[PDB]
Amino acid sequence: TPADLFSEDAVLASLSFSKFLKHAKVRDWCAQAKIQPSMPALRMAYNYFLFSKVGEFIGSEDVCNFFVDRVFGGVRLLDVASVYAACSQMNAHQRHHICCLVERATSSQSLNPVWDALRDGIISSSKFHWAVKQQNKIFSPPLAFGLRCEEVVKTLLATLLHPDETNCLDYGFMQSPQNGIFGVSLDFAANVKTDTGRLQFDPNCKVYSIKCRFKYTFAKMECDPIYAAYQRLYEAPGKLALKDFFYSISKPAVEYVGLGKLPSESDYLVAYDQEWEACLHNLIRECILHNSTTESDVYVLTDPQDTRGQISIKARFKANLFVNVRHSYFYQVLLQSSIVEEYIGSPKYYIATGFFRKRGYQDPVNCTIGGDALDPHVEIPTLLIVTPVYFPRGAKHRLLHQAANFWSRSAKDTFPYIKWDFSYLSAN
RNA sequence: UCUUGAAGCAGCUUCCAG
Repeated sequence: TPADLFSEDAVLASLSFSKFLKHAKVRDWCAQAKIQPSMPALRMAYNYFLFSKVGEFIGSEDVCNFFVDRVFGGVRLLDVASVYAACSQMNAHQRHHICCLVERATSSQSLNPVWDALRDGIISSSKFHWAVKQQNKIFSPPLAFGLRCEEVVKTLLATLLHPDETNCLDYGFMQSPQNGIFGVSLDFAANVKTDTGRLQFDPNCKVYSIKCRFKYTFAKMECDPIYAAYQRLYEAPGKLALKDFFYSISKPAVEYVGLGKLPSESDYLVAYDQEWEACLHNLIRECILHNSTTESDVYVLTDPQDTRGQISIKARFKANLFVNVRHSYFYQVLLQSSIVEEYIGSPKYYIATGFFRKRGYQDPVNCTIGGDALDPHVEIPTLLIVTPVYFPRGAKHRLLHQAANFWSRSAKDTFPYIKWDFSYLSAN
């Protein structure tokens, strides 16, 4: 059914910013000579019509209450023109407040179809690398990672790394209040504070990017090459034991780089030290300089077959493994770091990677990750590698610019009728 | 039917060769 956001009444995902901009009423509005739509003003306007329809259904009508009782001055504005004019008059504290309400309204990581309509027309953390590469879209007119990976590694971080600090597992969609052309979601964040007032980001916190490599998913069999390397690591955890574990497969997660000699889009980890030898250019060089100092944190998890189901840190050590600044993950965490900074006005960012093993017949049915239980269908976690990510300001600014120009070019090509005013956007 | 090329959201997936 044709989902109309200007009406008075799956199909919830078809309430896009693309559908809003392509709509006849908006098309007739842009047709006037005086009309020069700016960003984030049009995005903020779209956010009203989206929540005037979805808001009542999804329970909380807080987004529209702020828009009407503080942005429209009690008036329940109905037409595009009035809503845009009121939205263009919004101050930064007001745009930020709407963005937070939207984030709390979409606090269900990836189960609401609102999330689907919200992502469209925005450069998301995942999609960021593609946008900076300038490759083809932004405007478009399964759980084999959520349950199987994210959940497991999240619980691992929640109960083993930060079981003392107050943490937040599920974050909503964080649209950029400064531009409205960027939007991220946080996998996990630890040591967070709450107002009165909802959640608030503190520069003394750690934001995690939960990703995991099932390349190393081995089976407890004498023959198995990965299992052989893991056993050596389990009863002797160290820098050298990790090297055997990583080079136990044909396409490894670690890569050797000469004198900062440039890596490849192979994987997320990279090592510059001798012991790991196995067999825009300038922007890459600037990033390598910043990431080659802080070591990766490696967690060897206890075997539930040996520790009566209780998975905990058997041993923890440091590895000279750094983030691949060419790989997607770096750019994904870059965009996320940029929006966190915006919602503030710094937190430490990391890539938490899980390493597993197949569940055997002799493995306990009921397993516990510190305090909370593990699903009997999912694979057993054996290792956790926490990699710090550092972003040089100059490089971060240069990249966000390239992506913004790509958004500017695509939005002007996809929507020819809209007399876009990117002079207002030029600030961010 | 597998491993070595390449390509994209994590494993798979999409085009090959031998």
